[PDB]
Amino acid sequence: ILSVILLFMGGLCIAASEFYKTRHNIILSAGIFFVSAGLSNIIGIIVYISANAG
Amino acid sequence: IDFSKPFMSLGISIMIKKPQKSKPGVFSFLDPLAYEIWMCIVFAYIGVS
Ligand SMILES: CCCCCCCCCCCCCCCC(=O)O
Repeated sequence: ILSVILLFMGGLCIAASEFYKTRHNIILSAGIFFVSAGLSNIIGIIVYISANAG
Repeated sequence: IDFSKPFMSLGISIMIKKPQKSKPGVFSFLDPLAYEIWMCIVFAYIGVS
C-alpha cells in the first residue's frame, strides 16, 4: 500500500511540473517517489513470499 | 507324495517399483536456489542499478 501511495505522489508531481515549469525540484521528487515505490514493492514481494512459507 | 529333486531353486525376495534414470532437466543449474530467489535477484539487480 505504501508503493500505491508513493506511486500516486509521484504522479501528482508530474502534473504539478506542468503548471510550475520553473521549479525543477518537482521533477526530482517524482523520480525519487518512483524509485522508492519500487523499493517498497520489493519489500512487499519478499514479505509476502516469506509469510506464505509456513 | 514323493517329490523329485528341485528343478528350480527359489525363495522369498523383495519387489519394488523400478526407479527412473531422472534425466536432468535443461535448466537444472538453477536448482540450488528457488524460483523466488532468482526472480528477486533480478528485481534487486534492477533496483540497485
Ligand atoms: C545480475 C543479476 C541477475 C543475474 C542473472 C541470473 C539469471 C537467473 C534469472 C532467470 C531465472 C528465473 C527462474 C525461473 C526458473 C526456475 O528456477 O524455476
